Amino acid sequence: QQLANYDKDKLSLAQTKARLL
Amino acid sequence: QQLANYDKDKLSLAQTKARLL
Repeated sequence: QQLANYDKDKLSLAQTKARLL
Repeated sequence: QQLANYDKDKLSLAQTKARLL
């Protein structure tokens, strides 16, 4: 019900941190 | 449980969005 996007959101957050660096 | 990690991920995503902008 809520764990489907748990992976895609985490990955996208990782690449956003990449642009931040 | 994992929902707390989800909430932390959402907060960090918002913070990264603000910092990136």
